[PDB]
Amino acid sequence: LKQTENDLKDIEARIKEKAGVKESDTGLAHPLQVARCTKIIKGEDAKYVINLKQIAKFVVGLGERVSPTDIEEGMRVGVDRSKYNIELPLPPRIDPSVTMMTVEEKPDVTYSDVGGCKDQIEKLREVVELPLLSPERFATLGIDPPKGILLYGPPGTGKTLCARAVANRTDATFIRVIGSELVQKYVGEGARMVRELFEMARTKKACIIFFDEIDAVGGARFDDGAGGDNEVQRTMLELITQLDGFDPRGNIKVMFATNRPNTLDPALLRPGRIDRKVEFSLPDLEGRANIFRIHSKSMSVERGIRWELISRLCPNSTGAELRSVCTEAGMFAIRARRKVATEKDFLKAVDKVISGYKK
Amino acid sequence: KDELRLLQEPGSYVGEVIKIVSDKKVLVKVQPEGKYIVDVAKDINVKDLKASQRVCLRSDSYMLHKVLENKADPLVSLMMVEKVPDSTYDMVGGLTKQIKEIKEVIELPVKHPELFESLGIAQPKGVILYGPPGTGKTLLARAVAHHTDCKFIRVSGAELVQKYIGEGSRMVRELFVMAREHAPSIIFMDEIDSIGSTRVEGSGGGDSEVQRTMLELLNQLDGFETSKNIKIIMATNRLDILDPALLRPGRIDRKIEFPPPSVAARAEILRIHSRKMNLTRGINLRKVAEKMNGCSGADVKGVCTEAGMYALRERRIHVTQEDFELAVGKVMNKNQET
Amino acid sequence: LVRDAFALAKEKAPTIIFIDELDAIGTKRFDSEKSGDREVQRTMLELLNQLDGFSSDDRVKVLAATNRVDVLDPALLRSGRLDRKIEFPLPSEDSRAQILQIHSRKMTTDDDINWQELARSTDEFNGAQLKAVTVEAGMIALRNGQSSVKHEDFVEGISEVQARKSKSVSFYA
Amino acid sequence: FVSNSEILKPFEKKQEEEKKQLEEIRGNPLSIGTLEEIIDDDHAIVTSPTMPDYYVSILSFVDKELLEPGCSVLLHHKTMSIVGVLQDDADPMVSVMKMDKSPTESYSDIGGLESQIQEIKESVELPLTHPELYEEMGIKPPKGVILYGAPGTGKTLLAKAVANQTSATFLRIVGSELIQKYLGDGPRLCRQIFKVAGENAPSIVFIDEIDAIGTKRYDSNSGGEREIQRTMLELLNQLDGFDDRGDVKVIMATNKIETLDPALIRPGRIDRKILFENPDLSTKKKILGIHTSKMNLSEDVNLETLVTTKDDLSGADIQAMCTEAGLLALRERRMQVTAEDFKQAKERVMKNKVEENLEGLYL
Amino acid sequence: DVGGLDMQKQEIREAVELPLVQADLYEQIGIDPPRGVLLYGPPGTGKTMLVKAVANSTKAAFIRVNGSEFVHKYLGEGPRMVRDVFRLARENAPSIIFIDEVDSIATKRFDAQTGSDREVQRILIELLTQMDGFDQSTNVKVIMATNRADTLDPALLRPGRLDRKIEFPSL
Amino acid sequence: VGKAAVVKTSSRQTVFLPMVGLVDPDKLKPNDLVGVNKDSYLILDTLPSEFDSRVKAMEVDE
Repeated sequence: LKQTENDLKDIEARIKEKAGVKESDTGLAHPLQVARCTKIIKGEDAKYVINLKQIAKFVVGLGERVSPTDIEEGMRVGVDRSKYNIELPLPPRIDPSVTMMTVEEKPDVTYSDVGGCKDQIEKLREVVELPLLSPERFATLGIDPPKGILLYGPPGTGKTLCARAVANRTDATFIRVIGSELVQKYVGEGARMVRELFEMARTKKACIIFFDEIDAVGGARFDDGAGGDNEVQRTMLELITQLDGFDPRGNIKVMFATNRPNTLDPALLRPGRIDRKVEFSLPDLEGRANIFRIHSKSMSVERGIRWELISRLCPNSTGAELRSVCTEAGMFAIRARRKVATEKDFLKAVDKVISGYKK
Repeated sequence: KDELRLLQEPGSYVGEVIKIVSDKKVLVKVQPEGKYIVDVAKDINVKDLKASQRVCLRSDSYMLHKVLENKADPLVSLMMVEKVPDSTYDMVGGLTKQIKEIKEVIELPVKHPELFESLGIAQPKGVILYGPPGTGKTLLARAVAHHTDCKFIRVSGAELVQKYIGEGSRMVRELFVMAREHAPSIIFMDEIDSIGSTRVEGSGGGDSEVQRTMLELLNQLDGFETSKNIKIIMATNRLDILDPALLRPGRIDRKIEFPPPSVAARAEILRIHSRKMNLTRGINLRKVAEKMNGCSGADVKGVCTEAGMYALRERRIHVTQEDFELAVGKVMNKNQET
Repeated sequence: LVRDAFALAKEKAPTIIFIDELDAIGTKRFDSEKSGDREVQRTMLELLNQLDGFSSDDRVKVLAATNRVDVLDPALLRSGRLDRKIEFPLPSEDSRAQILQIHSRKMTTDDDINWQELARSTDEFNGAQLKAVTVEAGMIALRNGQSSVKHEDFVEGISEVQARKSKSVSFYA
Repeated sequence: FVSNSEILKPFEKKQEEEKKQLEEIRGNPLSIGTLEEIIDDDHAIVTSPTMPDYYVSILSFVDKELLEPGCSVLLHHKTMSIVGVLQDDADPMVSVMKMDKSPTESYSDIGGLESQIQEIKESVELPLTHPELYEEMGIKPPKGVILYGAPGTGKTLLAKAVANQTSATFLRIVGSELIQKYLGDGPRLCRQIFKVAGENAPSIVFIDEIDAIGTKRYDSNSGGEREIQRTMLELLNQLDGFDDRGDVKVIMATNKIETLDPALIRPGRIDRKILFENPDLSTKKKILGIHTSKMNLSEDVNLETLVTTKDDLSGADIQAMCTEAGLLALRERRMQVTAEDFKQAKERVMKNKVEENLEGLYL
Repeated sequence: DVGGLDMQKQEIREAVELPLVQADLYEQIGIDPPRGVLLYGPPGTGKTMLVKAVANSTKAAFIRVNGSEFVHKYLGEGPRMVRDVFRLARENAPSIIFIDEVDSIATKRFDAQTGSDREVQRILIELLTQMDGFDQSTNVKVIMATNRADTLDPALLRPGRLDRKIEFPSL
Repeated sequence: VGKAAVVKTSSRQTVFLPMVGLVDPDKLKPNDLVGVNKDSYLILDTLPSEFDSRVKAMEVDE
């Protein structure tokens, strides 16, 4: 097998390199990330001659032609940054972005770090849980749920597991899209990724489209709003033309996550699209107690401890600061050389968070 | 015959060897382009190419051409390494403690590194200059490299700090890579000098940014490079904008303070100029030192310049004692103001 | 776009041109930065040529709307250009009663609602913010257990019923 | 030479009529590029550092499973076809990457820090050497470590001492180089850190001297940057996504954590906070014993004499005192430092060589 | 062309004409020629028209480098351009560099400005390097005219390099 | 100067060429499509309006 594939360059690759390179490079020129043509004269109809490079840009006039399969020669055909006329039917949509997309239908997450967040659930009960369960109730109310729902709170807390808890009661599909990964070297990845989200939301009713880290995208940015390239500038079009105009409000819903509302486009913050603003508070004495008892099932502890007094000494804390109390509880047991964490280990773990941080 | 050969050459650039391939190729990094695999020349050994090896590549066929000597030569703005410049301890000297502290802090560890190694102790790689304004230690830095037969390296923070992204880093890493092979040398940094010779009194906004990308790469010489015989000459009268933690070893080791220009110290300073200057007979150089108080090195060269002005009005190549009494009277009122 | 908006003015018999957020290209402040990005400056330069194209033609109009006005341009102040300052402040108490009346007609209600009585609970709302109030007012019907939205559902929804300082401090704490 | 001649040499002798000639079919004019998309049609996308994006074909060398998008592969000059695959180290992964094997510093050379040695061991060395302590408790050991103090003492010695006992390569990453002030370079350099240390987990990640990414301020000016907001927020996903038994750790050093993003912090991921402590009496004694071993001491020099009057200088500053004592010995031309040199050295080191003076009157 | 300059007319020749022509006389004395001269007083009186008229007598290149010049938002080119001017001035001996309103350069940083202007302290690095950094030799005439200064001590003052301090008579 | 036109293509290359009778001074204007050469960048003839760079996300309602 080793010596068999060595001589294929002189036999099989001679035809492969001719049809895969010489034909593509003919005249200074199947996933297509690039296309180029130099001085091609073809009699308006299948003219093409489009240079994807920012240098020496071309246009196509003289009528309109639709050829989604093969425009002119096949081979190298592309759109990339600037969309010119009749080149729309064949966009270069290929990209290994599958690692970015995370789709979970009917998540099983109920309460882990979100114990005590039922106050925020009631905020999402009317405008999210209600339409995804009985959308026909809004017919007699006369109004309909708003398009989007805005999330607010501490950075990196409450925007992950709290969104999946609502989808459990409604048996919806939770799709998390990271906004920082929407920005790549390919111009238009943010707008193209949003296009496929509404396409999958029309097939299956009652789906949740979630956008993680919208500050990296927003409605505008430097390279798009202030720049010449179009990525986020074309992303806002998919949140307006598709969601508002074509898509009904009951079946398709949109939710974002951001640290500050001012980091977004004021055009999106206006009513008609983004209305509900959900602020993430911190769990109370009852909420912080239900989180510690769940983590105590996977961690060896003493059967005679009390999780109510553990959450009582600790003030209001985020979802991470509460998990730190259980993880640090095993560190103090190492000094005492014990297999389980006694009540005194949790008391020292709370003082480590109070004194070590003081926030 | 050499005309047709040289004039028809398309030209060749310089690149660094990354890795060697058993297929008789090599990967050479290109600055305007990037890493590109080329073919090893028939007269060049593929195994002799090491990492970061300086070689010459032809721009026509984009392959390997020749092999140069290994050294660090990035973009040079006031970074050029010189050898034994023109300076002497006689012109910038005149103080006993000033020169004596240099011998212990500089001359001993640089020339004889085995002195501190035999006792199992580290040797100072840095010094902080002190004293009132008007020292003259700037030209003294060139005397340190001239008499010790070392290489003089002047670091000017103005040329190494630019608005472009990465200039506060790359320009500092140029000194870091250069100091590896050129380690037997002497480095002198600017923009921090408060001592009064060349004094910018630091920078509030200039040292508030590049301070993070500079001091961290200087300490890596002992921690990472582990290179000796590297002398860092720094001068400041106060520590304010810089790192307060610079007092740790590896950066600030010894501190040489400029003694006050007393009568005994300035007596030999007047003997310095009198060798080059033309003087008459009956002149007391010790009495002139007693006529002033706290005369700096800048005022000594100033009063000698004033003394030469009265000699031009007399059309005499020698400066008479009467001209000194008129020159001392002017420098005292000039130094009193401000 | 200055010529593009004028290109559609040729064939179409009338025309009205609008500009959203004029302060972007209309306010130079103390900076010349219009020279830095020439799309902003040359946009204002093409307006002076297009506004002087048809002097007597009433079928070519150019308008602009923004938040505030900082930099004044007497060259732009004249007949045939933007001159008279028309301020659009926050609507008054009775001004929002007619806006909420139209929003109630677009939805399905009991038609027992008096728009004059609900205008007393509104403080500093524009035409767009009143649309969000009607959405939050219908959510009160779910808390009151009603199929439709009656007049009593608005009174509880128009006051605050969102965020603010809520119930944390009430009566005497 | 003797064994390989009778074993490995005859193996290639029978294949000399094939393996020798068939390897020359590739040629000497070959290039390098980066993969993009791989399919089963023997065609892919390759990009050289000059950005000549092309759609080429794939010669038969290894299966498509061994071709990873984003890794350097062996290409051709003219046709730009894929003739094989190469190592991914040619990728500009991290701007500053230095792998230091066998660090010199250890726990015995850092002085009286043993109070902090057993504490730092639990968060780094303990899960590497004995993960069963955290496994029997069903908890994950903290990956991150926060450092304080000054460089050369608490920000240096503590970093190189833990890598010695763990038998792991010291990997230093400059914190100020993590921000290129460009969109897309922030998350790229962060993901490549865990990639080089994530195969066999040979080394441990170390980061020191952060004056930049630690503080984003509110704006791209006044010391902060806009790319820091996206870099720190995305780096959190790499901390949760990275999972191991503790063979690889992340140790970062910063002066103040108040400017850090509470998202990237995420308590319970970082349980380790090292505060700078003043050296005790046993700290200076351990530093002297190293240098005084090779330096002959007189009869009037003892262990309790040098530690009698001290400001509790750190382990590095005590080393500077021994060097000054030897400097005075060179003035008298002798290799044995006497007791008269230490009296003049302690006055120069703590006053002349280090300016403190201990300003009083409640200050 | 202006009367009442007789006091300066003797001070101008020795600090300008002598070091660029007759400097060999200073070699007989044993001192290096003066590398410049300090001026005090507002511009317009024996400063603008006077100094520009002296360059015609000495046949030297008159270059205007002021305190409000080379002012731009790119960090580092300000001192870099200073490096290029004095480097060329070392090859050509007949050159004169006049500085008007040096107090703009002599100003130091009393506050941290963050963004905007950080360049206050950078322009002194290359100016002092070509003067206080090197030895005493005159390949060019650097004339620093001080407009208004009180507490500013850039070290440009004192007879370290420049020789005469000329103050415009107020009477 | 008067009989010659100054054109700047999308390639960041400005070419100075004398005007030809095939093109008219009113037909050559900025923000317009003027067909030129790919190699020599020489003005040939103007093109009709097709792609004007309409600046999308722009509401057009008659």
